[PDB]
Amino acid sequence: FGTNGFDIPTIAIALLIVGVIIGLSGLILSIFATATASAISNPSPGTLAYNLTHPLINGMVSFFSFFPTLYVLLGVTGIVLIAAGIISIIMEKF
Amino acid sequence: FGTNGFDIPTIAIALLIVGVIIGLSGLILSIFATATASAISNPSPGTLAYNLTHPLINGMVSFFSFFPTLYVLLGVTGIVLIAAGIISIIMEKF
Amino acid sequence: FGTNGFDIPTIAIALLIVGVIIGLSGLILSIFATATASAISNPSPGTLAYNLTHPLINGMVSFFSFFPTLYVLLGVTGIVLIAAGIISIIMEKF
Amino acid sequence: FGTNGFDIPTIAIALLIVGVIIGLSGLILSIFATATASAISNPSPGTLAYNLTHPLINGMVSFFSFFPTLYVLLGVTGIVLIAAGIISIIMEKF
Amino acid sequence: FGTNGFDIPTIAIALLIVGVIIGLSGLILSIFATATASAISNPSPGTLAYNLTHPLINGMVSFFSFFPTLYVLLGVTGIVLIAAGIISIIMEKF
Amino acid sequence: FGTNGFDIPTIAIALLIVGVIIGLSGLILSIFATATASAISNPSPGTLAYNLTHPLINGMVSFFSFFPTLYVLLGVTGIVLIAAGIISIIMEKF
Amino acid sequence: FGTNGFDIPTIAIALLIVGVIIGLSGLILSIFATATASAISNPSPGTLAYNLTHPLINGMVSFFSFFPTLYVLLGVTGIVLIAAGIISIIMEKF
Repeated sequence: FGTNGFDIPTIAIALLIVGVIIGLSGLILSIFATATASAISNPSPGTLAYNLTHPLINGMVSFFSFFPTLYVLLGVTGIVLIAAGIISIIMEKF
Repeated sequence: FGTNGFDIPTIAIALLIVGVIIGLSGLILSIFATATASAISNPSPGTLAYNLTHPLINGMVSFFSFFPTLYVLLGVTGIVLIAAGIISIIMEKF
Repeated sequence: FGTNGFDIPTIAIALLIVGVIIGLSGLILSIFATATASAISNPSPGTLAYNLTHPLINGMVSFFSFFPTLYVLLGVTGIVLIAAGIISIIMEKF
Repeated sequence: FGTNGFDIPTIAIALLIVGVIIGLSGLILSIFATATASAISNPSPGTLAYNLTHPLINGMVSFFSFFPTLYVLLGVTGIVLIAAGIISIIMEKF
Repeated sequence: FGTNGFDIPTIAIALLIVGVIIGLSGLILSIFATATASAISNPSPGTLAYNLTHPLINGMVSFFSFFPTLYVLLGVTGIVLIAAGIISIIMEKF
Repeated sequence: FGTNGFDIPTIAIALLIVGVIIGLSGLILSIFATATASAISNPSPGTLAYNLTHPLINGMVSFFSFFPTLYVLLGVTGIVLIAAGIISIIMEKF
Repeated sequence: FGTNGFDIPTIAIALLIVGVIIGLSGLILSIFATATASAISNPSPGTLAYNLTHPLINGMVSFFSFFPTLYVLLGVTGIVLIAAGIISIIMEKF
């Protein structure tokens, strides 16, 4: 069901794949992050270990705040692909 | 039953395929998402794990809100295909 | 699901990998730094050992303060990659 | 009764096997865990043996709380397999 | 009685086989589950054995609740097979 | 019941094995640690034997506090394995 | 009366054998246990012999409470065997 490489079943299967992979990503990362939170302690506000450890957790927080927009762009990509498929169909189907 | 590659039985079979695949997609994703929801807990509003985990679930929500329009476009594609078939029939059938 | 090398599943898997690796980095470094903090003592403010040891801990502090911006840039890189993928799709998909 | 490797009798037999194995797993683990609970005592809240033993039982509890989601995913897998079988039948049966 | 591989007697025999296998599955699993229920006891709501054992029975319950939809899909498969047979007959019988 | 090496019965048997081994580990270590606690005495807070013995018990305590996170990671590993199996099934089952 | 190794007379004879052996087991064990009960006395609740002897009778009680489920599983096995025989008959008898 298509013209050259645009196959609606193929597209649906691909969407299947990305959705399940993303669900698993969220699952694994949340579970692992829970363990991370459990492991690290809070030594003191101003002792040596604080100086040694604080920037690391800051970098953690930063990267994880970067994740959402990555996901948003990844989602946006599919609309572009489906649109290109539609236009390619229209161009030479007539 | 057609002219070159437009076969009404073929079209019906293809519609069959996309419909069943989409039903299965919804089924699997809903079932898996239920497990995801069960797995992740709500630690606290402001502790370390919250900072570590909140953006992930935000990205989850965003992508899943992106799904519907993808499905709508996928559905729209078939009307275009059937239309092109009709026009191609008309062009050289007379 | 892509054109030449841009595969949304591949991208999601890669994000998976970087996230888990970074979580483990934070975990290991925090745990090891706790041991470092435990090991070194505070001899005195002005004796020989102080002269011998203070610059080392200063260098420690400096490098660990350098980490966060490294992480921020690493996070920024992915948006660039996804953007290039989008543009490459658009260029020849039409 | 099938096309290439999808055999409904084979599937039913496989389900048989997983179900009985899982029942036996629950049986054996529960019985053994009862013996474990009987064996270990509660020395005191703060003596040496408490320091020596508490983290072990904590790890026990953690792993056993990890079991349920493992089982849930294992169960989910079969729906995926049956779905793939259905789709494979449909693809070339017509 | 057929064209290439679609034989109504063969189909009836296959249905025979799946039905009897499924009946036996239900029989064996119910009988074994009765023994499982008899074996495991209820120690206490909050003691060590409870922590040690509860997630296992939870996983049991989950998987067994997953069974029904597996059976439903397995049943659905046969209608698809018979339909494909009918269509294949019609295609080249005329 | 699988595609290449992913076998649900095999997975269940493996889970069986890890669970029983971990239960036995907890059992043996707790029993042995009880004997350790019984054997060592508390000489005095400041005599020679105290200087000679205290760091050893400190190292004991440290390592045993390290155990729990080891167990947590070990548990996390299985979810990853089952996920990879699911994705591998999905990739070429369609 | 069978196909390859499934012989209803053979099965009946085997059932004969297991039943009589189990009856004799119960007989001998009950008779011997009566003698055991007669032999051992009850010295006192707290004297030396009590410390020396109580765990032994506890182990006796435990093992004998383990017997019933062993018997139940042994009984379950025969239904499985007869079922496999039925299915094997059906498979190639047609």
